[PDB]
Amino acid sequence: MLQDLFNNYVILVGILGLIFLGVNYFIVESPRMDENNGNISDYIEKSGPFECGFSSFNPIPIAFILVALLFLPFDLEVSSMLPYIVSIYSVGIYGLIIFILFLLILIVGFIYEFNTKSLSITTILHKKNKALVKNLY
Amino acid sequence: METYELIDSDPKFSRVVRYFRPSDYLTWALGTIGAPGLMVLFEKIEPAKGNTFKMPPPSIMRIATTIGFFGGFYYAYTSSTKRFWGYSENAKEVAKDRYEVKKALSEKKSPYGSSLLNPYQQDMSARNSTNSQLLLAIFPWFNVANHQSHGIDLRKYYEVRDGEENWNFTLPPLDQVKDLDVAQYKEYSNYP
Amino acid sequence: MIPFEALIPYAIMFAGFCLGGGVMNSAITADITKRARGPNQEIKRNVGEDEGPRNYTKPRYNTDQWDKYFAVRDLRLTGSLRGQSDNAVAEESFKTNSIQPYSNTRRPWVLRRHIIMKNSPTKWARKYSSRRDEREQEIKDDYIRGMGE
Amino acid sequence: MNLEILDLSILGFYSLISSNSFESIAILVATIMPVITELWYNYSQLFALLYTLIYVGAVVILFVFILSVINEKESGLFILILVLLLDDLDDNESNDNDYNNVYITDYADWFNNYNESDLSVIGNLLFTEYALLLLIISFILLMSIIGLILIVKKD
Amino acid sequence: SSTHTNDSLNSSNYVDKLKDTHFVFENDKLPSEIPDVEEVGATTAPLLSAAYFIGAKCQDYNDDFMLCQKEAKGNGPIDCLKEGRRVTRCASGVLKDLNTHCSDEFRLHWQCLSFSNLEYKNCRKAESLLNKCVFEKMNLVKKIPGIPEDRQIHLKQNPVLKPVALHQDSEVAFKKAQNENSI
Amino acid sequence: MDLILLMLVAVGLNIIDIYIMIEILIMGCTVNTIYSASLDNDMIGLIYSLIQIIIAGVESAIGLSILVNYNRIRNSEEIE
Amino acid sequence: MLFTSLLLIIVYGSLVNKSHLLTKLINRLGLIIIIYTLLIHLNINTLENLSIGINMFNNLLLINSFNNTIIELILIICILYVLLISFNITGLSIIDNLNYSKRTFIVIVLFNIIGLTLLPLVNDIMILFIIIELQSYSLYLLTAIFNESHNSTKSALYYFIVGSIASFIILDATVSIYDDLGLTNIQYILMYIDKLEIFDLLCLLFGLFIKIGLAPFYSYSITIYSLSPTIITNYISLMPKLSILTLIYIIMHYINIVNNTDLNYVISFLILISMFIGSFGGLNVIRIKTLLAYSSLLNVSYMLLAILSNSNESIIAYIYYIIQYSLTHINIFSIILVISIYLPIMNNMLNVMITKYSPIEYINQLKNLFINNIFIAIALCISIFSLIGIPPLTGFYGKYLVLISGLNNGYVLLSIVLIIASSISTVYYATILKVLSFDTLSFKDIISNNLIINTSPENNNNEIKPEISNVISYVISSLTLIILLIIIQYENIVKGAYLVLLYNWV
Ligand SMILES: CCCCCCCCCCCCCCCCCC(=O)OC[C@H](COP(=O)(O)OCCN)OC(=O)CCCCCCCCCCCCCCCCC
Ligand SMILES: CCCCCCCCCCCC(=O)OC[C@H](COP(=O)(O)OCC[N+](C)(C)C)OC(=O)CCCCCCCCCCC
Repeated sequence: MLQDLFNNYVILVGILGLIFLGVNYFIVESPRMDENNGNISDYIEKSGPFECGFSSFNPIPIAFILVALLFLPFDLEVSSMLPYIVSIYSVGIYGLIIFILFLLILIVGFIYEFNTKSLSITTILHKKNKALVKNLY
Repeated sequence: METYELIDSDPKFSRVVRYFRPSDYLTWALGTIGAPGLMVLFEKIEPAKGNTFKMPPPSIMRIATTIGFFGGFYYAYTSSTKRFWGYSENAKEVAKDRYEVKKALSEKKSPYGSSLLNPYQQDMSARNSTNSQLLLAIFPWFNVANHQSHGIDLRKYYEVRDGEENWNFTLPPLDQVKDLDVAQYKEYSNYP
Repeated sequence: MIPFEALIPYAIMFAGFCLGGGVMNSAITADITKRARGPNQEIKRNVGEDEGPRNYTKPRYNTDQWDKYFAVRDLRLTGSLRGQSDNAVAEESFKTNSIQPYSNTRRPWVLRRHIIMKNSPTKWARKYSSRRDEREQEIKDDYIRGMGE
Repeated sequence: MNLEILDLSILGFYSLISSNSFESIAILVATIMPVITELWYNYSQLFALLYTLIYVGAVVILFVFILSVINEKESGLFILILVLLLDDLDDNESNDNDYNNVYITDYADWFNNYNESDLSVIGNLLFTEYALLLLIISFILLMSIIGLILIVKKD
Repeated sequence: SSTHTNDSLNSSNYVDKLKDTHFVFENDKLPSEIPDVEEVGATTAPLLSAAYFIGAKCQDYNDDFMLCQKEAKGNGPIDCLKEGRRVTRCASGVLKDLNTHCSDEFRLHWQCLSFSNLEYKNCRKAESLLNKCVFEKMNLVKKIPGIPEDRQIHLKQNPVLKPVALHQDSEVAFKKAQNENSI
Repeated sequence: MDLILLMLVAVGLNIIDIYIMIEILIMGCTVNTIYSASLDNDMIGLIYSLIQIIIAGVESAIGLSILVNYNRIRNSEEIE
Repeated sequence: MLFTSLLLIIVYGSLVNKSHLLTKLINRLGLIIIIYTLLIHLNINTLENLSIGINMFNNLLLINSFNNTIIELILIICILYVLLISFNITGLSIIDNLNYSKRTFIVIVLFNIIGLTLLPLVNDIMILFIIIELQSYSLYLLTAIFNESHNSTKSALYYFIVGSIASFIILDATVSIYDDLGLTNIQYILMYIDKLEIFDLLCLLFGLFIKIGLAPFYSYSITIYSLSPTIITNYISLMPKLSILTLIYIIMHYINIVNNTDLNYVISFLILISMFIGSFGGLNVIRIKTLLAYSSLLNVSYMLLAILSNSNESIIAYIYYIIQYSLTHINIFSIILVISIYLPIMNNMLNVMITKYSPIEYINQLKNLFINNIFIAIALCISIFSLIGIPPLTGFYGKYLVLISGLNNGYVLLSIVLIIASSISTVYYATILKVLSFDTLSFKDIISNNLIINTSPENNNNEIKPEISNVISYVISSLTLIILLIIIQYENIVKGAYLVLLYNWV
């Protein structure tokens, strides 16, 4: 299988990257031509954040962290299913039973993280209600 | 060194269960009721909280029975396996094994059973499950395949021992036994 | 009430796929066929008067290792990687043009130039310790030391 | 002009001067890409794509995920080029000169009429021959799922 | 399978640059002690078209050529040089026959293979004509070992997987035989 | 050159920079295995490389989890 | 039985409600699982049959009578450790409830026992790397099981980084071996044991030397052991050495086939250096766990001399030493988990901050234990006297047997240094005995009611109220008399070690 046609494509796309950047740099009118008030550098008002107009100045939930952390074990489970795809016929029943076992052990992990509700954001800080109880004497 | 006759170097899972002695079932029963008892015995030894005996909650006793249900079976499975390997008393199983094989060869069926697994898959399966009971205390692995690498010579099932000729079984030459390595590579030398 | 003004962009996107596909199907087929006509440029371009209808060769996909051996074998017979020929006897140049590629077996550049990847307990001993290389050099020396017998 | 050398010299230049964690994560991506590209050509196209799918797609974007969580706060040109030049001189990883100067070939043969990809053979052996290696791996993956939750989960 | 190797042509010229591949020729012919043979000159498509007729005609020599390789015990290339020429001569015999008996039936079929990605499933109409012609004029038949006669794939009247695009020369030649022969 | 331990100059001054150096170090081991396996036409070396890539991923996840909890442990006032 | 029950415990623990009683009851389910594992193991595995060595699972795992000895030992020591987390170590709810605050504690321990028991059996470089990670990953999780603790998490971060570098060195040695030979199975490598670079197996050892805390790598182990909770340090400072030292012994068995002297000199350089640091290091220390970390390094140095010598007497020296040292280690740490009830309470100067993770942290917190509990003080005295090497305790026979193996192989220099290093280390074992008893007669009649044990409620005032729980007391007493009275059955035990073979045969 030849890939010299593919190589020229990758090279052209690499050339297309330089063209997109520089075409802006050669077609925009000179700062003097428009208003001359300054370049992007000195014009710090124009080169700044957007805060809807008013100038101002990540303790993320642990549930978000466990979403990203648990992505890695579940990704290596999916990527290790790749060898079974292109060899499903020649491993027969034996490799099919092994594959199912390879999935059951990982599912017991899915059960564990489903019961603990690890991914739920939860609301421990707020949403409290109480019963007004009179304390007659 | 207590050595006996090697019935099967890799006994099949279904065979190992069918060869349980009554005492093996007792060990499986004892293991099943031992684990819930061991939880109770600990509480009698020492209460988990407080200073007085308190029966553990029924939920713990159900999970305890399951854990002791596998452990009892594993102990039963390994003890039954030693007989096949020859490490234990296997005179009773040897006659029982010989009756089945001599019957099997007689019907021209394979002693080992027909197999979905091709030649490489049969031999590969044997490698995984041979001597796998030594680590059966760590993780399970059973011979559930009808392979042919059992560490025996099928010639030894032709000679008649004491109390066997009365069976009057006729054994054909192995070359005519269905699903054996000595009866498959007749057309091509690499295809069965 | 079907809006045709709304479907104008789709008819242009339909032409976008057709433009790319129409070119690829025809240009690649024509190039493969032309190079499968003969071993020189004065044959590939011209069509003879006594030649019959032209049989185009479509591009090949889903190949394996035999198609890399078949391609070079076809190259040595016709001058093209997908040439056509069904002569029961090959040319006498077929027996003296086998291409056997010789290439080096050195480790990747990153494995031996990265500021971090090259540092390792055993990679230093390969690079700075003579213990391994002096032992192996003995076997090379004893090759020529045994030609006397 | 083996341009793969110039990519690493730039990479080796920025590894000596990186200050924050943005550049440190950049050295990771700037190292896999030469690893992937030098595997795509030459040695193994299958493991170039496995690296992209498993390293870049899975373990690299996790680094930048936690860098946004952790924090973002806070040499001389002569010594660097002197060090890089000194690092550049001796690049022979092995000292078997004949093994590095003499080329070799292999001879193909037609005995293998059942031609299938490497990933076909790897699956053929991993799911049959070394099914213990495959099963322990799912066991190591299982421990991580439990291991991540016990380390990080608060309550 | 498009794995890089050290034994044939690789995917791209960038592989060659990394490996520093030299494509080396050897002008030296074989020594006169080995009697010469006329190498087969057919390309990929004609061989795949006539493969089952080479199997039908050279079956004894192919088996004997391989049995020499099995029993040479690693010295196969050197100790089977004489048995390897019978196979080359036998296969040249078949291609020479197809050129002098079924030239148009043969060419039509392997033009179809060169038109349909060298796949047998796409060229059944041309292939059926070639098999019928070869049988009457050389007695060779196509047989796929290991299955009953009634269940061979190339005789399947209604295949599940069929070519997407038709070969014009195949469809035209087929219906002509539906008049010449199906009387 | 590396016998003076130059690679210590190339590792940044954060705990996350150490984690990356461990990955780049192990990456060299896998690339070495892929190199040998392809030359020998041996798929057993490719099985090893596949295991090394999968095992090197699990090592990253555990290390980051420890680092993440290490970070929030300081920022654990949460008395708002 | 271990693996199957682990899945049941994983699922069941994630179902039932988070509580201490249920967490403590699940810890008693694991104590059964480990017990069940030992009964099934001993049933099928026998010394008489495993003598030849048996390949399992496509030759990936090879088991013989030397490995089989340690698997049973590992299972035994894991029972004595689980007894701590499964029962009361003090009985005071404040101190003890730490052991029951984590539900995955027993699960991670069960993960490690699978990792520990399979490591000595490995027979393939592909499975060597996988198994060593299974053990290594389980230790990092156990070190960080108390995720609220700042010191515990800081230690697991230090542990993970050092182990990651250690595992990379191990992985790189195997890759280099595969580069030279192209073979993965260890038995196939033995066919080329004369044709490969024997120093690439030494690079493998340098990775395993980091994981056992051997100098110059000793720095991290001392820091880690002095920061983790005493219940955690009781496990991570002993178990890895049980399974790695067995593996190191086997790798050295194969190495001595070619009998390369340069390999032995480098290892002797590390053994010699470690004895120096293991002895002189502990002289100036205040923390008890830092003291037992230097003590651990010295004993590992002794056990490597038996490994390095690697003769027929080296099997006996190693097999005996690894058993007696484990029981001594369990006995000492079990006592330190108990005698925390006698600590005084303030009603000041030096502002010593104590936490519930290490209630006993300084050596002078052992003060006057001869007064508060004389019987347990002698048990700690007997245990320390074994570490010193005073006969006829278990500790003497370990050093005596190690010396036989060392001198029989010509390691004269190392034998003398170990006898110098033993005496230097006696200084800081004697300090523990000085603190235990020497100020008895001045404090004999003192008015003590501010001890931690005096905050225990009075139940009835008529029934007898024992101060220490039942199970922990029986373990301490049993292991103290076994240490003390080994002379009675020593001859049978040693003759029971002559039979443990590693391809000796005939
Ligand atoms: C298609 C091209 C994509 C790359 C475009 C950027 C190219 C610029 C050169 C950087 C890439 C070289 C590879 C080595 C990494 C070096 C990263 C670094 O040190 O910082 C570079 C960038 C600019 O900062 P600089 O002034 O150069 O350094 C001092 C700043 N305090 O500091 C920054 O972080 C600014 C944002 C740059 C983010 C780049 C992300 C890392 C690169 C990944 C994409 C390219 C992958 C590597 C390919 C080449 C490998 C040699
Ligand atoms: C075939 C022989 C089997 C013998 C029995 C073995 C199991 C022990 C349980 C007995 C019942 C029980 O626990 O009874 C309870 C007693 C007494 O407890 P206490 O301290 O007075 O607590 C206070 C009791 N109140 C509540 C009445 C006040 O506990 C014991 O004496 C425990 C003895 C230690 C265990 C011995 C095992 C030795 C292991 C040796 C192998 C290495």
